[PDB]
This record gives sequence, C-alpha cells and structure tokens, in this order.
Amino acid sequence: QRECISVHVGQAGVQIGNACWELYCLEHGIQPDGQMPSDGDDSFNTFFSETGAGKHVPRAVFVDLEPTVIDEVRTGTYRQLFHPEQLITGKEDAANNYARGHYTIGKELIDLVLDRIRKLADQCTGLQGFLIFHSFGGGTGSGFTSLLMERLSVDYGKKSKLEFSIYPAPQVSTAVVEPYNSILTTHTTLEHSDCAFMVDNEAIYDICRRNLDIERPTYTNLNRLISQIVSSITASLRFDGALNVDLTEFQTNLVPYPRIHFPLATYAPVISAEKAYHEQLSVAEITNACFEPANQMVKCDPRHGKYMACCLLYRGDVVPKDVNAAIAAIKTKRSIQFVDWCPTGFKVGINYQPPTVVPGDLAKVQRAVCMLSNTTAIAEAWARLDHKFDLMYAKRAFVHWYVGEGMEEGEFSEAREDMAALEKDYEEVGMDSVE
Amino acid sequence: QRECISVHVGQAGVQIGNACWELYCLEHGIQPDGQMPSDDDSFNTFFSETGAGKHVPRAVFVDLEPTVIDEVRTGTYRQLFHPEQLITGKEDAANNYARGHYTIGKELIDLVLDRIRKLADQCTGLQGFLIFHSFGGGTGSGFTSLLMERLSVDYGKKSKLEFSIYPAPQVSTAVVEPYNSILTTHTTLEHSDCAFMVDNEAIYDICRRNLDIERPTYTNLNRLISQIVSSITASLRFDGALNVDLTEFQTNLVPYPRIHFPLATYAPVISAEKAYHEQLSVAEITNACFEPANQMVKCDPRHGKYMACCLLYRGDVVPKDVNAAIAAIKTKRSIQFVDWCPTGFKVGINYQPPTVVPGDLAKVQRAVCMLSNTTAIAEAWARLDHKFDLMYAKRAFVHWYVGEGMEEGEFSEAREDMAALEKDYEEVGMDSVE
Amino acid sequence: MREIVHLQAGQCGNQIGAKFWEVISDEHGIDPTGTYHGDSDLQLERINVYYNEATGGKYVPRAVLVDLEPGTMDSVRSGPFGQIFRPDNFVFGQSGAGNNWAKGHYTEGAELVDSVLDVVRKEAESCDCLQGFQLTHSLGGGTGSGMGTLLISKIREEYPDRIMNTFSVVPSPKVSDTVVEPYNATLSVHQLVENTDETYCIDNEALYDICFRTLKLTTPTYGDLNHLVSATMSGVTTCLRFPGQLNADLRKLAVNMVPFPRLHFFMPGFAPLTSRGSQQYRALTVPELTQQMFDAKNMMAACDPRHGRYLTVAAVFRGRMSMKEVDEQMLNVQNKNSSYFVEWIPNNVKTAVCDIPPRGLKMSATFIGNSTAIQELFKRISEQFTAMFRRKAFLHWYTGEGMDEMEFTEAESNMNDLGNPVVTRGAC
Amino acid sequence: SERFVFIAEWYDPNASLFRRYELLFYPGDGSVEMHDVKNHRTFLKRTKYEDLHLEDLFIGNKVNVFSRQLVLIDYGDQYTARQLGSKKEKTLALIKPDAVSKAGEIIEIINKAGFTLTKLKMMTLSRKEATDFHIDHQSRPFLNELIQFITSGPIIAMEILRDDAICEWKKLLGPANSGLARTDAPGSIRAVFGTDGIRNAAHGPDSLSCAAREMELFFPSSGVCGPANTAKFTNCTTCCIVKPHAISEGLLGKILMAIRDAGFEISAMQMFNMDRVNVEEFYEVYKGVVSEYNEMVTEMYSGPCVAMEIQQTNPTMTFREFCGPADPEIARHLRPGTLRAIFGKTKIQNAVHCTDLPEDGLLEVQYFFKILD
Amino acid sequence: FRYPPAGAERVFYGRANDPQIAPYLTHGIRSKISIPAKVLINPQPITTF
Ligand SMILES: Nc1nc2c(ncn2[C@@H]2O[C@H](COP(=O)(O)OP(=O)(O)OP(=O)(O)O)[C@@H](O)[C@H]2O)c(=O)[nH]1
Ligand SMILES: Nc1nc2c(ncn2[C@@H]2O[C@H](COP(=O)(O)OP(=O)(O)OP(=O)(O)O)[C@@H](O)[C@H]2O)c(=O)[nH]1
Ligand SMILES: Nc1nc2c(ncn2[C@@H]2O[C@H](COP(=O)(O)OP(=O)(O)O)[C@@H](O)[C@H]2O)c(=O)[nH]1
Repeated sequence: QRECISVHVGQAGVQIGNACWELYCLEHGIQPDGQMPSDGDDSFNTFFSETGAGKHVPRAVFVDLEPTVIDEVRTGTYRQLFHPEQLITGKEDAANNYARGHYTIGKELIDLVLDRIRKLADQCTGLQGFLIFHSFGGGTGSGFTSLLMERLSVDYGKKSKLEFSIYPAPQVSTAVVEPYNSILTTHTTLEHSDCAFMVDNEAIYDICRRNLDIERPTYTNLNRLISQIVSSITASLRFDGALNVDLTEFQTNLVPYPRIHFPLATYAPVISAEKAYHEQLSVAEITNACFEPANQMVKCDPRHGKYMACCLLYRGDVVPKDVNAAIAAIKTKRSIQFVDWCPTGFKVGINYQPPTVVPGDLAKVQRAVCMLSNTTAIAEAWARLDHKFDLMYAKRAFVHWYVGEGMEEGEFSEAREDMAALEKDYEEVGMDSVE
Repeated sequence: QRECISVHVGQAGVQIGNACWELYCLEHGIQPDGQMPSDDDSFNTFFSETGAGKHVPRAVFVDLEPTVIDEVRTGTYRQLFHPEQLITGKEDAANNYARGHYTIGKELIDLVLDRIRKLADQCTGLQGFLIFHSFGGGTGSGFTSLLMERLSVDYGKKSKLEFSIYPAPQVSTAVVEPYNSILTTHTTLEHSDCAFMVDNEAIYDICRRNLDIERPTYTNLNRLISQIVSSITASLRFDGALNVDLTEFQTNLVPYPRIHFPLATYAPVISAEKAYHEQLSVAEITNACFEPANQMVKCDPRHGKYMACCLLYRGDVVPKDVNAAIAAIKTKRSIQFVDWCPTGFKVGINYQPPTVVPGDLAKVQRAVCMLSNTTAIAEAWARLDHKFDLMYAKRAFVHWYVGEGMEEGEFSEAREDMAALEKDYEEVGMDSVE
Repeated sequence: MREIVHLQAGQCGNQIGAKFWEVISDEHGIDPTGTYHGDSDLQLERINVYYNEATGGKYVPRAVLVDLEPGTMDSVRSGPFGQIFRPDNFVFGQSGAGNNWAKGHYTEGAELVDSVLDVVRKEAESCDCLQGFQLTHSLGGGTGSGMGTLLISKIREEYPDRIMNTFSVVPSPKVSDTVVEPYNATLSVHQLVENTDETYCIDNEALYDICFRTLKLTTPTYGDLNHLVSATMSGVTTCLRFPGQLNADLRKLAVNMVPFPRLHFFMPGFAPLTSRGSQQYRALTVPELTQQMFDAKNMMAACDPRHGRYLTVAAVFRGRMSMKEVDEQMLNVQNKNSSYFVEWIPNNVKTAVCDIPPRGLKMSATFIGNSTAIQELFKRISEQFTAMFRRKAFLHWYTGEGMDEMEFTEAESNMNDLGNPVVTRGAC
Repeated sequence: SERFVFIAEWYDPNASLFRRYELLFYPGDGSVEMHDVKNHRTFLKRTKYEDLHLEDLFIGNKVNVFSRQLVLIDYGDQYTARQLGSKKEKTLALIKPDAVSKAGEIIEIINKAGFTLTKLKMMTLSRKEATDFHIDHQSRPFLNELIQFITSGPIIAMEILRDDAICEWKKLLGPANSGLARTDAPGSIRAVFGTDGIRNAAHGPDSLSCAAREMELFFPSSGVCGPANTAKFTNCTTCCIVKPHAISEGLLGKILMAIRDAGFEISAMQMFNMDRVNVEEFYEVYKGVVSEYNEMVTEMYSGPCVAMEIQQTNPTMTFREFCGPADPEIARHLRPGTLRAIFGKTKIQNAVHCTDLPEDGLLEVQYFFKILD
Repeated sequence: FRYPPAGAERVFYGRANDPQIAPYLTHGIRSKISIPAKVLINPQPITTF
C-alpha cells in the first residue's frame, strides 16, 4: 500500500544498492534466496512484492552501461533474490562522459529502463515515489541519470523523486572529470529532482577512521553506512511509530524553496562494537553527536553556514520527549545557528524498531538518528567544484571528447551559469531579515 | 454437437498441425497412439470417437508434395491420424500460385473435397472450418485459394476461419512471397470470413526477448501458434463463465464484410525460470497483450486504431478483475480506439488452465489471447504491396507463372484489389467529421 | 389461487433463473430430489405459484428454459438443483446464437419460437387462474434480446390480460462484455416498451458496487451477481406466496407504480445487506432498513437517484414489524427529501409487509423504484447507438439476416420518444 | 487433477429401479462430479462440497450427497483400485471375556489408529461354538483352560479395516503371551490391560486364511452363532443408540467411557445397518410428535449405528437425567454435565437417542435386540 | 550461456549449477476466493430457538 521503487544506476549506485538490499534482507524475514521462512505483516510490501507461495522480490531496477558489476550480483549470493531483468546490462561503458551517458548510448537502454519502470509502477497500488541511487562521477552515473529523470519528470510528475548522490570529494577524488560530469548533471537534476540527498566519500572515510576504529576502510564498509542512512530515512512507512513520517513529510519539512532541495545526511551511533557499552548512548548524547560538525557526511563545515530546517528520525527505543529536552538544549547553544525567518526548525519522527546490524563494522544499538539538515554550507562544496571547473575550462581541457561524442559546446557554459544561479540563491536566502 | 474441422494445407500448415496435435493430445488426455489410458463431451468438438476407446482427429492433412506428411506417417503420431486423412500429392508446387491453383490442383481437389465431405458426414453441427496455411509457397497459397473457392461453393453457410503464416517484412524465406501473397489474398478476400495473421519475425523477437531462447527452431515457433489456436477453440472445448463461440468471434470481430484480418497475440509467454518473480496477475497479463512487443505481426499498434478487441481469458480468472483491468486499459492514451466503437472489448472466460507440452513455456494459472482488428495492419500490407510493385515493374519471375495456366491480367487485378484494400483500411480508419 | 410462469431466455437469464430456483426452493423447503423437507406448514399453502405438483409429491418448477445453444442447458442440469425442472421444458436448439438480435428474432430463434410456445401454452393451460409471466434475460447479446423480446410479443398477443414481468440485464458503463450491446439493447427496448408491464433493470457494475462497498467482498462471482437478483426476485413475489397484512400482488404493484403505460422501467433493490465484518455490529431495525434502501449505493442499476425525481416507490418488507415504524419512517423519508420526490403524485410510496421472512434472516425489504434516473441508462445507449450507427458499423449481419435501416432508425426514434417523457415529468 | 472414481446406486422414492451413477471426489479441493451410466450424460458438474470427507469413500459405505443418498458398489477404475484397493484389509478382533469392564478403552485404541469399524456384537459363546473356535490349538493340553476362560463371560466381536490391518492389529496385540507383553513393555493392549497368556485382552486370526474361518464362525452369512446376550426382560432396562454421526467421526469407546464411569451396567451391544422402513418402526412414536421427524429418520439411516442396552443403577439420576435434554445446546447451559451436553453437537447430529417415555423401553430393547437379530 | 546449442534455454553461467527447482510448479497467485457465495451472508444459514 505504501511502496517506493528504487532505481540503482551507475556503479556507485549498484554497490550502494547492493549494501541497501543486503541490509533490507537482514531486516524483516527474507533469506537471501528470496523466501521468508515464516519466523509487521504488511512490512514487506514497501520494498518487496509477493508472488505465489512466497518469493518476495525487490521493487528495484539495477541499471548500468557496462557488465561485470551487475554480473557480480547475478553470480553472488543474492542472485535468486532479484529478477533477472530488473538487472539490466549494457555492452559498452559510458566511460567518464556525461555526453556518452546521456547522448549516444542511452537510446539502447532508456526505452527498456522506462518500460521496466512502467511495469514496476503498474505492479504497485499506491506509490510514494522513486528513490534513485547514483554518483556525480562517471558517465553511467551522470548522463543516464539525467536522461532518466528527464523522462520520469514527464511521465510521473506528481510522484516524489529522491536522489541519493555520491558527490565527488573536495580533496581526494577518484578521477579527474568529476567537475565536468558533476556540474553537467547537476544542471539537469536541479529542476527535476524533488529532493536530492548528498553524501561524500572522504567524510565517511573520516567517520570510519575516528569512530569505527578502522584505519583502512573499503567501499563495502563505505556503502554499509549509506544502507543504514536509507534504512533509517525510509523506515517510518515500513513500521508503526510514535510520530509517523513519509517522503512527502520529508519534502515539505526539508525544502523551503523549490530550488533549495539539497539536505545533508548524518548518522549517529557510528560506534564500533567494542565501544558500545562504555557509554549509555542517551538521546541527548546522540543528538549532540549528530549536530557535532565532525560526523557530517558531506565534507563542508556546517558552521560555515546557517541551518534552515533539520529533521531527526529517532529509530529504536526512544521515548519521544527526551527528544524535547534534547531539542531545547540544542536551541539554546551558541555554536549552532538557524536562519532568523524559521523559528520552528525541527521535524521529528520516532520509530520503535531498533537498528538491525549486519555482520560487519557497526554496533548493535537500540537508538539511532537520521539527520537531514538543509544548510547553506553545501554552497562551499558547490563553489569549490566550481573552482575546479574553472581551472578545467580555462583552455578547453578534455572538451574534445564531449563535443566529438555529441553534446554541444555551450552546454558546458550553461551548466556553469546554472550552478552560478544555484550559488546566488543560497546567499539570497541566507541573508538576514532587514525589511 | 459443436465440432469444427481443421484443414492443414502445405508445409507450414502441416507443421502448425504437428504443434497443435502435440498440444491437444495431452490437453484432452489422448495418448500419441490415440486412445484414453487405463484410468464427457470435451473430445467431441475436435476429436471423433471410434471403437474400443480410440479418438481419431478431425483434420485433412493435404499437401501437394511428399516428405511432410511422411514425418507424420513415420514418427510418433502414426496410430492417431487416419491414413485417408493424410493426403499427399506427387510432385512439388514449387512456390507457384499457378501450380497450387491451376495445373496440379485438379488431381487433388476432388479427392480433398470428397475427404472433407466424408469427415463432415458424422457431424451434427459443423461449427466452422479452420484453414492452416501460409502466404508463401505454392501449396499454401494456391491450394488454399482453390480449396477456399470450392468450400465457399459447397459449404457457404458455415464460418471459415484462417490462421495464415505471413511473409516476413524484412528477412523472407524465398523470393516470390510478395507475388504469392498478393495473388492469394486477392482470391481469399471475397470468401474467407476471418483470417488471423501470424508472421515469423515477431515470433522470433518474442521468443528471444520474453522467452529467453536465442536459437530455437520452427517447432518452437509453431508451438506458440498452437497455444494461440488452443485459446481460440477453448469455450466450445471446456466449460467456463462466458462461453464464446466461433460464430461469436465472427459476429463481433469483423465490423465490415471486407475487413477480416485480426492480429492475435498471446500472453504468459514467460520462460519457467522467469516467473518466480512475477505475480502473473490479470492486470499485467492484460497489459502484455497491449504492449507493442507481444504483437505477432511486425506492425506498430500505435500507428493505427484499435477497432475491436476479443480477449480470451483462460484459467484461474476471477471474472471481474478483468472488469478492473479493462477499465484501466480504456484510460491509457497510448492504446487509442476509434470514435465510432466505444464498446471495443469482448471477454471470454474459460475455467480450464493451460496444460504445457514438454518444452519451453512456463506452466502458469492464467493465459489470454488478444484478437484485435487494427487499422495498423494496412502498414503490414503496404510493404508487401511495395515489394509486389518492385518485382512486377519489369516482370520478374512472371514467365514461370504465365507458362503454367496463369493469365497476365490477374496480376493487375490483384494490384487493384490491394488498392481497394488499403483504400478500405484508410477510409475506415479516418475519424468522424459528419 | 395464483400461478406465475417462469421463462429463462439466454445464458445470463438461465444462470439467474437457476440461482432463483435454488433460492426459492430453499425458502419453500424443496430438496434437489423433488420431495419436501421443511420446518413450517405455512410454506405449502402457496407452493402452487411457482411449483406444479406431480406424482408422489415431487414439486417441479413451472419454468421453461430456452436457448439457441446447448451449452447452458447442460450446465443448468448439472447445477446442484438441476434435475428439479421438467426435461420436456428444456427447449434447446443445435445452432448458434451469434449474439445477434437479427438471428434471435428472424432466424433460428424465430424457428424455435413455434416449439417453445407449445410448452408455454401447456404450462399456461395447466393452471386454474394464471396471473403473470416472468422472463429472465439480458439485453446485451443475443437470444435473451431477440428470442426474449419475440417471446414477450407472442405471449402478449396470446394472453393480453395478464401481467408480464421481465428481469432484464442491461449493459454497464464501465465495460462491455461484447461489442454490440447498443445494437442488441435498442432493438430490445423498442419491443419491450409497447409490450411488457414490469421491466426490472439490473446492471453488473451496480452489482459489483454492492458486492464491494456494501457487502465487502474482494472476489465476487457470477453466483453472487445472480444471487442478489434472486433475492430481489423472491422478494417481489412474496405477498402472494406468504401471508401477512397489506398484501400486494404483481398487478397491484403495477397499478401503483405505473402512472403512464410506457413509463414502466424500474430499478430494483434489496437492503438487509450486511458484510461479514459488520454483521455483529449491525443494529437491524426498520429505521435502519428504510435508510439502507434509500441509500443510493444499494440500487441494483447504475443510475443515481439523486439526479432525478422519484415518480413512484414501492417497498415490500418481510418480517414481524410495526406499521408505526413502516408508515411513519417512509413518511419521514418523503419529508426529509421532498425535491427528490414528485409533487404531481402526492404520497407516492407503496407499502407491503409480509409476516414470513427469508430463511435465516428476520427483517428483509425489496425496493422497486419508478424514477427519472432510468433516463441516464437509456440515453447512454442512445448516444452509443448514434456513434456506432453514424458509420454503419457492425451492420452487415443485420442487413443479411433481414433487418432494415428504417426499423433500426425506428428503434432509435422510439428510444428518444421514451427519453422525452422522463424529462417532461421530471421537469413538470 | 488427481480424481477418485467410484460406482454407486441410489434408490429413487419414485420408480423403483436403482439409479446407477458414477461418483467422483477430488481430494485436491473437495469437489463432486457424477456421471450417468444408463445414458452417457452429465450429472451435478464439478462443484465444491464441504461435507464429503475422504474416510467416507469406502466399498459398501453409505454416503449422502445432496439428499440423493448413494451406496458404493465398485472401485471405479484401476487407478483408484490401486490407491484404495490392496490397502483395505478386513480383520476380526475379539474382546476377551475379561476386559469387558474396560471395553471402552479397547474400542478407543482401535479408534486411534484409524481402524474403521463395521460390525459389533456382544455374545455369550455357546457350548458348540467353542470347539469351532479352538481349531487353532486343537488336541493340546490347553483346551480346558481356554474353554473355561472363553465360555465364561460375554465376548465382543469386532470387524476392523485399515491397510494391512492383519499385521497392524497384531502390532496392537503385541506379544501373544500377556506375561511376555508385560516383561517386554512395548505399549501393547496386553501391556496396559492384560492379566496373563490365557486371559489377556484380545487374540484372533494370524493371517487372512484364518481370518476367513474366524469371520465365518463369528459373523455368519445367514446368521446363527451369537445368542444375543441382552437379558431383554430386566425391568430397569433402557435402549440407546450411538448415532451414525458419532460412529462416523468415531466416539464409541468414549461413550462407553462416559457411561461406565457412572455405574450404569451395559448389557448388550450390536451394530445394525439401518434401512428406511426399519427406522420408521424404531421412530414410530415420533411422527406428528416432533415437527422434524424426517431429519431424525435420515440421520438414523444415513449410516451404520450401534444399539446398546443400559441397565439402570446410580440412584436419583436416571438415564434420562444422565443424557439430559434433547438438544446439546439446551444441555450445554441447562444441566451442563450430560453426555448430550458435551459429547456431541448440532441437534440433527446428536450423540445418543434415549427411550423418552418410560414404558416405551423394553420395546426399543426388543427392536434392536430380539425382533431384528 | 555463450553459444546456445539448440532450442534449450540460455542458462546463466552463475545460475547453471543451482538446483533446478524452477520448472515443475505453478507460477502465479491463486485467487483469494473470499467468503462463500452469498448463501452464508445474504440470508445466513439458520438460527434455532
Ligand atoms: N560506495 C561505493 N561508491 C563507489 C564505488 N565505486 C565508485 N564509487 C563512487 O563513484 C565514483 C565513481 O564511480 P561511478 O561514477 O559510479 O562510476 P560509473 O558511473 O559507473 O562511471 P564509469 O567509470 O564510466 O563506469 C567515485 O568517486 C566513488 O566515490 C563503490 O564500489 N562503492
Ligand atoms: N510454423 C512454421 N512455418 C513454416 C515452416 N516451414 C515453412 N514455414 C513458413 O511457410 C512458408 C512456406 O511454406 P509453404 O507455403 O508450405 O511452402 P511449400 O508450398 O510447401 O513449398 P516449400 O516449403 O519450399 O517446400 C515459409 O515462408 C515459412 O515462413 C515450419 O516448419 N513451421
Ligand atoms: N447476473 C448475472 N449476469 C450474467 C451472468 N452470466 C452472464 N451475465 C451477463 O450477461 C451478459 C451477456 O449475456 P448474453 O451474451 O446475452 O447471453 P446469451 O443471451 O445466451 O447470448 C454479460 O454482459 C454478463 O454481464 C450471471 O450468471 N449472472
């Protein structure tokens, strides 16, 4: 009755969604073959459908332009959980071109992917929306994402569209064409994404170093925390809670203006198993931990900005009015700030289901939060990737691949003034009231 | 009480027949050596009853040339067919309408009408004829045309349905399919009451995509057509909620006496290790017959108007989830009807789930065949019309026909009949302005 | 002493009549083997209304079961209450119905009429004082349209002083189970207007509306769809079979519900309808029952009674109840909404209360309403026919079997000539 | 799929020829189909029917469907002949003259395994019949002991069926010697209710060849053997019926439990297959009296039933008070301790039928234990 | 998977060694039947005194 289709696109998307569906399978019932072995009823019908006897299969489509990373899923443990053409493979990678991911080899895949979205949506009673999972990095994660959202805005315009984005790092990064691809696809996902939640890699690196007590983390451990974030955010419509929230609540409480739709995610208890029992992990302590500017998952300091709206999702054994003491303690601090036009800047939801731990790095705790803070501090990362783009674009570097592949030259400029307008409106809403 | 004859003309007709028999024997619990095993009326629509416990079929396997009736007479189905039903010619028709019709048609046409008469003798109500043939070779074109002429002469009041194997729009199997197809449709327009159209390339694509087999053969192609005609003859075979007859199909599928070419599509074509993850629900199996990939002639239904649509629902089908599915269908703007037929659907519910032959199809609860007459079949007509023009523009292969009883005027007459055909399909496809 | 001759024309009418005979054999205590096992001696007082006696006390229905294809007769025979009927009354025919009014009225149907009237006349003559005929059929499709309306015409010609009841199934707006529902239904109504006395219109979407919103079921079957009609059919003719105060037979219902002779199109209704989840919480009384009838969701035709003025309303209650409850409750309905009742007919409601309820139940009520809102059900078919007839489509069968463009236009003209007074009397 | 075929007759109350039909039960979902043998047509198409069970399907059994009551006479085809063919085995089990006090326990332990029960007699064996019974051990030094035990008290003779019922009933028997059964302790009927190897609880045939002669000696084909140990004239006598319902679900040993734990003295048992005209005579005083006499009639002859004579003891409370009212739902609240209070349900399918009027007592006792074998 | 030899399925290489529980069962959903056909609910069975 309350379902949402997940579209995992790009290689970053398919690994983070593999972590997602691993955590969802270690949640309610479902053995990785796909069968629930009997030993809350409707709880599967948000993320899993239900065939004869029982073969609960995900409402997920796995799209990329290259094989072997879908083929790892099709040869892995969860090869029987999924349906063999929910996982769709191309035969030629987009290879770090927004132009290739969007403009030449997209027509071999966009029709079939739209058709499977249509079949999944017909296999749905009441749809909340589409949770897509990708990066601002490679061509499959950028161009096919842009084309997919260009079609889905026309076809399913009223439905919710939430993006989970692997933003390129401020300082490390894994390639060189992140400025080109990220800015080119943000120019197109600005007017189509109803809300786009963002997460960076170096921030989770720092979190796993300083709190998980692991010095050499791998991307499976990186995406496990993203799986925890998503299983926390889209959790109150799985179960029953003291304060029920859904995706429409998240939009209407996180997005103040139609262009300002980029919140920041932050987890709490990221604590590390042989640390979980020397603290009590109280509600106030985990609240202060998630407002600490050292556990943010996008590398931008929140004190370089003003909070505009924050939502807390307390999952687990949380009495819903120690939350009130924590909020009253936070709103009297002098290191945190809010805009002068938003007196009520907190949206809170509480769910009774404690976080389920997988065999891995995190600790089994009874309380956790999901933080969504819509701050102006994201503009710092936006502007520094703009600076990288200007140093890229000074004397025509790397643009010959894009123009000889098929995108027109002026789109590179148009993305730049689109992101310039996205710079401008942040300080336009961040200036204090004077009239 | 309710019996229909099947006449298998030509190589393609015999292979469609072989698939049909391979399905129907296990459908009615008939062993290959036709007999019930050791352990009430459903047989007496398409099988007649013989002494001891034998069930002999209602068919005429006519072919102008050997080997094709001979795999049947040598293989696993010897003891079922009557050797007098199995009729062979003596020499090949050789892709020649003039040889299917004019010169070697007369040594076999009297015998085949005598055999059709002797089968129809033990038949109290003859519900219809089912002609299984192709628009290709000389047998399947010319002998079907001549047989349809004589059958319209001597059984004119009975319904006569055809299941034609159309030439491929892009590949094609010989070089004279356009000639043979135009010549046979000029003569079979005026007599055949309803001709279901099935080509090969749409089956090739559907078996590659929604059945996940890359290299199966003509047997696996004709198996799906056997499923289609099994869904055609279903309500006079078993008992259901809405028993729909062949006369029922005729009286609601051809709104004008000249437009009589419906396209038939099948749903659940899913491939066994392809169905743990679907529900096979009524709404989605209805949507499968409407999507432009299960359509079984290579034409775009979006490039046309749906005129009438006979849905045959079969299996565990609650009879008014289909109300819900059709109400959902009538709101989609991609499947767009004409303005002069609001009531565009005919439902037929059958209570017997499909039985799967050892092969490739999944064994599922539900099955629908769609029987849609579209204005988009003129688009399929147009390519073969263009090929006919390109070959006749300087008399390609014409001497082989005209030295064999053919007259030069019937080519121009058939081209003018084709002109009348797409004129008919355009001015019935146009909307109301008056 | 009164008798009613039952007829089933068409497949739809045949299963509806089969469920009818099951329901009333349950109410009168008749086993499938023909004998009697029951609990009340009041059930045998008027068993010679629907059942003719035979040797050994084996009561057989006074029903004639006709169709143009022998695939519904064996289904009715192989029903649970199958071999209660007279096997000579199984008037079948080895042919094809072809869902064609032309082939039901001027072809094999009209060839089988001369044989089915023989057993109709025999069942009429084997009675002391016959009152009415009832015919179960469907407009949408053949047989029940063609042969059904021709049966109405011939029986009206032979017996012109007797009541003709017809329980008729009309096509829905949501779907169409064939493609020639307007073509069949217009020629059906053109005969049904200047002939029969009580048309009771039933619609399949209204049946699903009842079975989903009121009865709360998720997979309703044709047993359910015909069962609601069977309950209505048993409750219309129940003051004639079971005793009580303020009895009302079919001709009294006709004279109190038909102001003008053409205006005899009614929409039935049955309203002790409780879901399984709401049966325990129900508060079954006459103040509940009247409100459930006049709620515009339980009306068994897809017409909205709030879109037109009620001309006449008749209610046949069954059970031990008070006429204080009945009379004053129906009066408070008439005063609660007066703009939805006509003023040229004051006190326009009829009350008939039986003592004996249906078995298992205590207080039932059948609703019959002559209202304006039949105009929607008729105009819809009229524009469907204009759309399908402006382009001459689906017509060569009719012109080949013997129909004419002029009489097709006559049927459409008569449909418009009945669409006129329903607006005239609703707008005074 | 997976259908079961049987051949049956039905006697029509009109024209007297036995209507010959073809019954078809579907165990996948409970559904009935019937075909006609005389004219090859259909009859009651495949329809759901939640009152026919699998245990009712047996040869010679008496099955009711849609008040058109059937009796089975053939095994359908070879398929269900294999499925329920060499399965069923007829066996003759004997309660000894000892453990007649605990007869209900033994009837109950036959009832546990699924051993369906077809004939039941309580007889004091005659002098001449003993030497016919002792063929198994003739002319060995045990005739005096076995004669003195067997022709001492009333025995209870039993016809039993299940698959390979011979060896399954030997498995209930355990060791033949009751002392050996006690020393082994395998949980056998002698291990729970025996005394010794000449008076144990039960012993009968060892094979089907011996079962044939045991059957012929104890249940004859025209009938002379059991002297019907009833003591018809015993003044304080009452005849009651464990109904064909309670027999069909299987309650006989538990009824014997409930009635012997009140001190009432069971003096005679017999199972007789009711026919209509004979049911009219036992229920002769009911037509006109009870307004639903027909359901009582059809419940009585809708299957086999055991008549039994009960001897009045246990002062103040008579059998009419031990059984209480007629309807079990009267008895469930009013006098909530009777055997008709809680051993049976509905009103149609009650547990027992009492003698109602006092005088009307020796009459019933005679009907099912004198003027009917 | 790579060269389909005949009319048999193109079975995936990471799927071929799994146990073939695939073919021999019924795929779809049985209709959810609901409460019986109005004889138990519209007039209900019987109430006794
Ligand atoms: N969590 C997680 N993130 C990844 C993984 N691989 C790549 N990423 C992120 O994704 C970015 C590049 O990966 P993608 O953009 O998804 O690669 P792609 O879109 O398939 O582009 P191509 O290299 O053309 O195939 C990097 O900056 C990483 O931050 C992974 O395995 N797990
Ligand atoms: N389903 C099916 N169709 C076939 C088969 N063989 C041929 N066809 C189709 O039938 C057409 C030719 O069949 P026919 O009309 O019978 O040809 P013919 O007159 O017998 O002459 P030849 O086939 O060359 O011997 C081809 O174009 C094919 O498309 C078959 O085995 N199965
Ligand atoms: N109430 C009810 N309606 C039915 C039943 N069966 C069919 N119908 C309706 O009858 C219509 C078609 O009947 P029709 O084709 O005229 O039967 P025919 O007269 O024998 O040709 C369909 O639209 C169904 O909605 C049934 O069992 N009960």
